[PDB]
Amino acid sequence: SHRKFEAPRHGSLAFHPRKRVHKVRATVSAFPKDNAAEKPHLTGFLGFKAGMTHVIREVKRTNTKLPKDGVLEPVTIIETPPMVVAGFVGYKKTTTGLKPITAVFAEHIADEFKRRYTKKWYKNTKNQFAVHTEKYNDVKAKSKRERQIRLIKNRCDVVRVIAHTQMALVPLKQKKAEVMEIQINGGSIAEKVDFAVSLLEKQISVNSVFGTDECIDVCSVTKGHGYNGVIKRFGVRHLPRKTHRGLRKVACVGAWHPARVSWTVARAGQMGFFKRTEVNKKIYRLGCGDLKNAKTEFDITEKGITPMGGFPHYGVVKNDFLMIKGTVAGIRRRVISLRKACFPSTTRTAQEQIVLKFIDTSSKYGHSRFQTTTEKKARMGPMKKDL
Amino acid sequence: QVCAFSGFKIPVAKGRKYVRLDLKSFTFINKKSLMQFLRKTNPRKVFWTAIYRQLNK
Amino acid sequence: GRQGNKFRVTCGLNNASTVNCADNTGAKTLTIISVKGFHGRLNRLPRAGCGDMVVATCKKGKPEYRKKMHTAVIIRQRRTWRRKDGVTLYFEDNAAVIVNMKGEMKGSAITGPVSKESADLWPKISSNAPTIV
RNA sequence: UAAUAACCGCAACAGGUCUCCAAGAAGCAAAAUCUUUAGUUAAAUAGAAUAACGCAGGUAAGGGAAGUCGGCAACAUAGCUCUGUAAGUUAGCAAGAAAGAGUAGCUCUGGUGAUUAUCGAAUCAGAACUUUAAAGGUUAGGGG
RNA sequence: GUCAUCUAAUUAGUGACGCGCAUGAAUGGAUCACCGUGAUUCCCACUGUCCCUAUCUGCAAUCUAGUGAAACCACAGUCAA
RNA sequence: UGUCGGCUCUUCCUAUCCAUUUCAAGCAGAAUUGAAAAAAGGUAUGAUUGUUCACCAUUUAAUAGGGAACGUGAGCUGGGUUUAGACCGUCGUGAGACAGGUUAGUUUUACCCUACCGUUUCGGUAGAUUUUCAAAGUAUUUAGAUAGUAGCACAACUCAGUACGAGAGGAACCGUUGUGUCACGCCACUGGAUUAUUCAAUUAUUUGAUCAAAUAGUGUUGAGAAUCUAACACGUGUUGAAAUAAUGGCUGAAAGCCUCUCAAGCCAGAAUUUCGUCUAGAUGAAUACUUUGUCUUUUUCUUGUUACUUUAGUACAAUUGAAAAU
RNA sequence: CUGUUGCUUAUAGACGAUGGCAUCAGAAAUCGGUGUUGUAAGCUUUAGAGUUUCUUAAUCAAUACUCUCGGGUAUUGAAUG
Repeated sequence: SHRKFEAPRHGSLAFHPRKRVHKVRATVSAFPKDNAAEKPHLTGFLGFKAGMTHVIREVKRTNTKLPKDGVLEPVTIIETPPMVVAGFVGYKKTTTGLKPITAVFAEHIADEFKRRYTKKWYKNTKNQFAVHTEKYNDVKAKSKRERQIRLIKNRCDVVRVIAHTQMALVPLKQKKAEVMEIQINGGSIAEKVDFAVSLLEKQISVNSVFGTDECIDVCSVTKGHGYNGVIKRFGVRHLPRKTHRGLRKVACVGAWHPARVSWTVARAGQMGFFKRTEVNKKIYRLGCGDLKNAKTEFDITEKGITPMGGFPHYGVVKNDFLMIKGTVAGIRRRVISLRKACFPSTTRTAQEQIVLKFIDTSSKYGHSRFQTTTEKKARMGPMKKDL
Repeated sequence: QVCAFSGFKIPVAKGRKYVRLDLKSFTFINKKSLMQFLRKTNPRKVFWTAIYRQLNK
Repeated sequence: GRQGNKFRVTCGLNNASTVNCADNTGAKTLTIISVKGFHGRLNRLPRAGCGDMVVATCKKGKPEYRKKMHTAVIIRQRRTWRRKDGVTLYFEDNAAVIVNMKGEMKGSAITGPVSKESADLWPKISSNAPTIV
């Protein structure tokens, strides 16, 4: 027969099967379409999420009914210390997709990049990139490098730089660096390589990749929830109280005669450590140089972005950071792969200037009141301690 | 804004506002202060209040 | 009869949710029946927020108003709702004023405050309000 | 032995099986809850992790039966004192009808007796002052 | 059934009409005050019954050491026509 | 073969109710009416009845019709039907009968194979020799045959009291701004749970009293951080190109004229299809380090792999294989 | 080179898996920062309504100010040294 009353199906079929990922970092599966009539530029970065905080933003839009005072909005603080470029790789378009032709590597490789090639460093002889470094200047092994460059300029269409983070500047306990291939989009392949070769061993900062008021496509791996039922995972209706053998489940898992459970039926499984790529994430503040603090024109108290007591479970943010708009996929300390948007937005919101009237730096535990610990002591006065 | 019961200075975007039927509205800072206000508790007898600390010392 | 774009207000009134009557039309309580402009869903009861025209039946009041279906507008509700400028406010009790489809208010006075969301939506209500919270 | 191991149940079965003796606190109560003399710490095995779906016990914003065959289940009223208590009626009842007020702590005062001032009993009433404004830990009517 | 009433809405309830397929007088007819772990309807209070599900505890479930059965079983076990 | 209905959930058909694109009207506007492409999306809340059905009160853009053993009972419920108690009405002399009525009436097992959702462990892809090379092992960065697919809809301002029309009445394209729901998240702000038996208070019993606790399987109450979470907070899915379907057309024969073509060649046109983007993904690629430089088989060491060890045996550089297009 | 094992391991988790570190490891306290509750225990303010007395003082006395923005707790899935 026909279902008595029609309803929207629960859950999404574009994500089935729901297989949890293995590597914590989420590989970006596509880069913005190459434009051949501009100066070569990096199209991505890699930052570690720290937490969230709320801001009061002045509205700079036209023909809107939002209050002139401000709009309270949530932001996300993604700490991005500068990365180090450690080579580049040239791809070629064949009848079976891209095919990595060669890969040129720099001379001096940090110990945070060598660790990625081993599974037990404390017992490993740590001889990675040793023969490559020791014979770097030899004439035989210098012509090979010059040969690789001429191969890429002739038989390649895509050039990417193998950039890795620096793990000594983040409060994470991890030591090995996270490696990302950031494509270069710009002029012809002759000048892409000349740009890629110019970047070797040279740190790249986020302001050289992104710009102010730029929307980005963050790609990351969501929170881990483990085995979960049908009510949490898909969202089906919980059965009445009278039910025998329990309530929180799907009742009918298929009609009789197909004689098989469909792939579309809501089933128990593992919701959790998935990979999701959101789009159109507006950047509010670019914490580079002058804007590395949390002060504004309206509120001129000199305070760092770290709330009183530090970001929970994370620590203290002291290096370059972003201010994404809203919630990005993944809990604190996750490795977030930012990316320049593949489909740039033309809405009047995406073209709006971001003017911030206030950024909350009060503590994130309990119902905290003060903003800086140098103003809690002034309002509360002298305690019995220290007196 | 200033909390009705506790007398503390409310931050921005924090607290809940209660509007009575007699056109008077109050803004609080937490549910701890709102709950004690709905039970007619006198802030002049509650020690941690900013109102109590202003009265003495 | 509404004049403008309502924002998002967390609806706290359901079907068969008695509200008071801030009007002076000799009606006391109006139990909500439906909500005008409610895009429904399976097994979902109609929800009324602040500034939402409803359809309510009078179960207590004067005889010419009792046992009939009217059209009302919610002026204050007890469910906390957040304004766009980061204000979190709630009232003391639910209430609603009897209007018609054109928005012409049937009564002539309103007792107690009126929420801002339900004042700019219907300009015929803001004039009668003592205050607009 | 006279039983959550000696009896009858296929057994060291949460079932069944007639009696005598009986401490304190608290209350109207051999009620619920805690302890003294007495008995026992073993009575179809335990450790780790703290997923789903469960059995048992709970709580919740705003609305309050719109859920459903049906207020099923759950929630709510609950002790005592005072005031008050309808229709109907076999004149007995309905009636704890419905409804409303009080209840704590500390310091005091008075009333209720025996022997010719002393001595003994928990019981009722009243007055100040203080607080977190008081039967509600347990027991404990939903009403029309 | 029809007509009033109950509700916004009543195959339900109550009160009336009675050519009653097929009621009717110890196969008892009418009448109920009290009483009932009896049957039915509507109000007040109350609430996760529901909007709409969230979360907490014990025992399990999962893994492990020791011990360790039963129902069932032609041969067995991917689909379309 | 557990025989009605309902709750829950998935999918399929189009004989389409709404949204998209088009023709016709006795289409001036608004409303409506007939038909064509099209099944990717959506199709409600309640009173009475066990009801499917029905009839009413609302709401929405619409509240369309159907199948899957009259989908779905080791998924549930047991309202009816459909055993055993009892009552009434008619029939029967009597036991008793009644698709007539009323009330009360036990819903068993999955630990098996497969299916589906998740999760591991071992194996693995055959033609490469510019030593600046080639192959195997370990690891990282990538690649993407295939499978899925995601965004829809409404409302308000302007257009505009304009076009139309005598008047009554009365739209639309671009643009701006919000809402609802679906999907993916997320913990700052707001709300909820809370055995941090956290801090405080307090009822009964016991430590001679104070302090400090304990017991009532968590005594109870108030506040309550962390974490979890919101249908209760808040963000993203306004995102581009090409080709199409019904239809409207261009040049144009057949058939000196006419015709969009049951002709050759083209253009515009859908919520459509395909790239783009999102998720899972097999054979692969590059680089780093260890080796190997023709070769495998059997025993054997390791948690396991490669290199490695012994006795053997086997060939030793030199004539092959490309026009494209019609 | 990989695996086991260890940190009663986390950004993961039913078990495997996955992620980090493995002597510059790791853990434990302590001191700060940040939170939750509401002024700790000892004695004093004839505070204190009254009773009792020596016989014209002390005793007992709910509550209550001073020391007290005090004490207690604070990663257990919080952040420094």
